[PDB]
Amino acid sequence: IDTFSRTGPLMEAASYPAWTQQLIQDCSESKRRVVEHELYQRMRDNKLSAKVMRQYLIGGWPVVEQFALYMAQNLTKTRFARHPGEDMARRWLMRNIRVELNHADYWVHWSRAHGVTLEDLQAQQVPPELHALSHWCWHTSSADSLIVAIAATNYAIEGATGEWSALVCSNGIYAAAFPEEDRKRAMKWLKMHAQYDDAHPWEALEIIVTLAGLNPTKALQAELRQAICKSYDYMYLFLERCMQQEKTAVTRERLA
Amino acid sequence: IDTFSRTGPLMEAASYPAWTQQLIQDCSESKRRVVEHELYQRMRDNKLSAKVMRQYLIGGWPVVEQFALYMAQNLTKTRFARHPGEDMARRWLMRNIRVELNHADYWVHWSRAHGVTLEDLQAQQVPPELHALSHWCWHTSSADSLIVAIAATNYAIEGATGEWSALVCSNGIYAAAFPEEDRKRAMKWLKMHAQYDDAHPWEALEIIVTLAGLNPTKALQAELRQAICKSYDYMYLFLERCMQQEKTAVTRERLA
Ligand SMILES: [Fe+3]
Ligand SMILES: [Fe+3]
Repeated sequence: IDTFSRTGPLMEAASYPAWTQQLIQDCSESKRRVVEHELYQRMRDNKLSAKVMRQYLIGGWPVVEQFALYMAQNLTKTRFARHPGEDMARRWLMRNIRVELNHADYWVHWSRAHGVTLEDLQAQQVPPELHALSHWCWHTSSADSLIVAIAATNYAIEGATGEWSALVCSNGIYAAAFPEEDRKRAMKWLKMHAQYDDAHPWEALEIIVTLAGLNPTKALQAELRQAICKSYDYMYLFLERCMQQEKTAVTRERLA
Repeated sequence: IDTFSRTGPLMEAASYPAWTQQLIQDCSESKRRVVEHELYQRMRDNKLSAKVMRQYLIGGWPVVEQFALYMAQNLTKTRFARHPGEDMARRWLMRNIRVELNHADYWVHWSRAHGVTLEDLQAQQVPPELHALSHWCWHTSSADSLIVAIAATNYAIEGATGEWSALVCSNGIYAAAFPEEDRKRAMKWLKMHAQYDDAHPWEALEIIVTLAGLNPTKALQAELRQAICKSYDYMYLFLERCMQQEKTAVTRERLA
């Protein structure tokens, strides 16, 4: 039968099959170097240059803006009661498209708190390293099977985002640095992803496991692993590019 | 500027521009012959043959099943803050995809109350006249602009469905004919579309008007009119085919 039904708690890796725990293990270094990135330890501490913060906010906009579109494209692949896990996916995507309703507006507000306008977001004047993640996300959402594109997006990106957003919010410095009257509106995107988002990536994982079952082929497993690590590696490419600019910007001002 | 902002109540035609009132007028006969169809006056009265009810339920399944997919495909066309009406559309589609969450399950339950199984729904053994509407809906959702495909679906179909569902429920006969213990579950799809759905088609219309503005080209107007009437005409083709079978089925039993 090969059919998966979770018994243990949603949030624990041990509630899933061995192949799923292996997938988590094989992806863990790719994830760690994003979710512990120096860029985020700096952001947490209010250290980032104006130039880099602006690049970060412009750069990350398209994935945010397009996020419910990735989901829409995956929902479009589904057919009612056709395969195990496919109904769960369809329902989940229908619920979670709505959960994204205001998230783009919250990014616009975060951005504005750093002097980045809607016009600047739309203009997308940032280096190409910063756009690669959105292109990959559209590509897999458009062309890959649902299970792979959900893994790339709702598992990989959302999971990483919950963790880096929490790191940014973890010691109160970044938030206290905003004036009080501006803070709630500026911090809203981060608080929504740092606090409220815990179960989401695990719900996506459970769907992916239900789709794949207890014994997926090695090839399917490799496809999931590669798609997940692609998402993490594009986040890492974006962060590395930002830090190279940070190092330049800060150096110029030390020497001046 | 050409920009539309509604002042009057949502539900009244007079709250919209002249071209929109004209569009309603030009489509009204196409709509009437669906929403007043003899098939529905019969269904209201519990008159339909078993054969036709079964064809109706199998036949109407794909549009129901696929409905949130049509919306998904239109959401995929949208871009944030790019054109007047486009944000309204994006938000609306994000909210309304969730509203459809259980509607397919409710159709499956309605169907089962008439002895039609999930297997029968999936098998789609009905005449080709009954499938044309789903093909058109996918086609416009896949290939036409958002404004046209929303008009074809969320305006035309949902509006017609609110009215025919209300006619079916309007005198209590159809519902009282179900045994009491089965009735709630059997009637749920109909009650959700006959009662709760009033504002939806008018919300879709308002979006379409905001997108088109106060002065759309004649060509855009004709495109909307043709797409709306295509949806109504495919509903009519489906109903006419059902009634031809009804007339045969009932005649055979009168003569026997
Ligand atoms: Fe979000
Ligand atoms: Fe519905």
